[PDB]
Amino acid sequence: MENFQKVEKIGEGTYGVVYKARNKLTGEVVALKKIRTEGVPSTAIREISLLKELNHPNIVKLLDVIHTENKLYLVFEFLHQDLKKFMDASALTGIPLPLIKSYLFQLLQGLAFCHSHRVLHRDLKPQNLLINTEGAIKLADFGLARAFGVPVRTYTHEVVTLWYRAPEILLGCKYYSTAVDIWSLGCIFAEMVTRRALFPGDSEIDQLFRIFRTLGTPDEVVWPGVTSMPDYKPSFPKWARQDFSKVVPPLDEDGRSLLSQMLHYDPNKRISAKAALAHPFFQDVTKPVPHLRL
Ligand SMILES: NC(=O)c1cc([N+](=O)[O-])c(N2CCC(N)CC2)cc1NCc1cnc(N)nc1
Repeated sequence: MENFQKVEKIGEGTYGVVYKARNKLTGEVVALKKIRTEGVPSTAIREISLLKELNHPNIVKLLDVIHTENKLYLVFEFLHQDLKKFMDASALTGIPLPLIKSYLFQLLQGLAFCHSHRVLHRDLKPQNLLINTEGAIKLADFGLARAFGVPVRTYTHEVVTLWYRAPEILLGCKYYSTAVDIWSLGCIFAEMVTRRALFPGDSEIDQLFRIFRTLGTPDEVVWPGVTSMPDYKPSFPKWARQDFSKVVPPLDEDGRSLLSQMLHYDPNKRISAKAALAHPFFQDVTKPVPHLRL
């Protein structure tokens, strides 16, 4: 990559290292990602290349896909900060509600766009939601989970987080619907409000039981077909459902209503991104600018 001048390391992703770099010919500043492999499957190349046309203001733009010397490089639009770092930096006082609302509204717009084109993300987390000084937030890595799969550990052996994984995935479902992304965004929404992760599991069963302890152990009444799922066991403990007023205080009733619909157990009934954009919670939405010291 002598076409790019490395400025500095941004971090370590799931599949490889990420660098901030400058296009020596156009002066463009970008994010360069190296991806895991005896030559890279051809099926993955075709799938990823189609993503170059999935353009929207709330989706991080894929500039180029380069396969050479059996290595894979993805060139992306560059943004200065990610939501995980912003949340940590905002721990003492918390992110103001008008900004939490603006970010959720924008994220739902990005999901509605991708979902209308039959593309899901499958592994949303604060670390892949990027922000700028203008008040915008964008979703990164849409479509990569399908092409490469989601591993148990990263290329550096770090544990891939389970905190935002939908229950149907944990129970062994073979086919994923767009509902899996709505679940993840709901968990992220709750974390911005309370300043603590909603379901911080440290194993697949710990993650599932934390969900059950808060929302109640699911049954055929709320989730038709749950007892027939691949990893369901009749021996699961039976916990009672808790009140949202206790789960996400001090969020108002419009906010609690919307979150409850984003965390519905049955994937077929969970609210869609398009329907969520019309929820009363967004009646007074605005576009504030965050305080960023770069
Ligand atoms: N497209 C991008 O500009 C971008 C891409 C990735 N990525 O390709 O993953 C990324 N992460 C790397 C792996 C980390 N575990 C999570 C965040 C961060 C980005 N930008 C925000 C940012 C810029 N600079 C610094 N120092 N920190 C954050």
